[PDB]
Amino acid sequence: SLQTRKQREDAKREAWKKERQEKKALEAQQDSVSYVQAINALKNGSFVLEADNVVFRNGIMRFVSSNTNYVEVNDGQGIIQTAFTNFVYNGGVTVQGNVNGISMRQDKDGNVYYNYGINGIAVSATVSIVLTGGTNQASVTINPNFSGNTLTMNGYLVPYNEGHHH
Amino acid sequence: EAWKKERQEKKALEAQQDSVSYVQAINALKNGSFVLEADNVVFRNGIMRFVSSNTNYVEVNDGQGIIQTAFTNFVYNGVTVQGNVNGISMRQDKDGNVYYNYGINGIAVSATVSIVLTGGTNQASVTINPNFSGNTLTMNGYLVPYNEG
Repeated sequence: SLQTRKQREDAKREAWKKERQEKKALEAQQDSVSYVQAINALKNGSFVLEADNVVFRNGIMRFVSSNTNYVEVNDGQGIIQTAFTNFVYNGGVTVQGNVNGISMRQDKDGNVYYNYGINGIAVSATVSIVLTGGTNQASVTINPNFSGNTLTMNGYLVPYNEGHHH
Repeated sequence: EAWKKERQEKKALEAQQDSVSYVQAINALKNGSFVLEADNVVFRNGIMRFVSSNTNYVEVNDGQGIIQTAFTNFVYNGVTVQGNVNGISMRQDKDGNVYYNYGINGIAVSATVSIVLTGGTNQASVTINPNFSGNTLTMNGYLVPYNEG
């Protein structure tokens, strides 16, 4: 009937907007899992931010591969790797060295503010990470040689993993 | 040599699509008819959040503009800013990056907007200053012609 034909669309509206839109409450729990993993990675000082995009001080943003743009802290040692030269968009720099001056703060919404310095051979930097609460989505701002905030990496904060990483 | 030579060719095909998208972006900004669909949003307090491009965007068409975001008062923890587009500046640097600025004047609401388009691509960053507050919000994503998005 016409009646059964329309009853099998109105029950489909109660299924498409319920089961296939349950990937918002489940994705929230997934983001919660990644959050706790990011918190614990920061606490244990063994983490990497895998950059999805990079924003320069001239306002340029570029989407990016996380294999060649990352920020890593592991075993008291820290790496800043980017594919740009002096943190300008227009083979870059590897700021590797000792991690010092670590502070970790948390707001009322569980957003985490993780700050530290890197003592390198050629260049030094202060690093500022903001982790979004209930997610592993994080922003890393890098200030090289006290010159000013120059480069921001936006991406995913994960535990350091001998496997994936390098 | 085996795997890492075919992957270099598929990079160059993407680098040709990027250049095509750049000309389309540049014409869209010039015509005052464009949309930037946000992939992620960066807030004043340094929070960034990856978002859906249908609930976070900027569009300008036919002398009118809208800023739509899912976040109340432009803070992470949903505003609509609609109005008339005025004071347009469009400049290019030597590397071909485009700097597109304008204001939005609406009903008891205003915003200034700064767009940086990355040369050779359609990747762009849009920075929003609502009601002279400096409670800034930046949207990062892709800038397309208004009818394409």
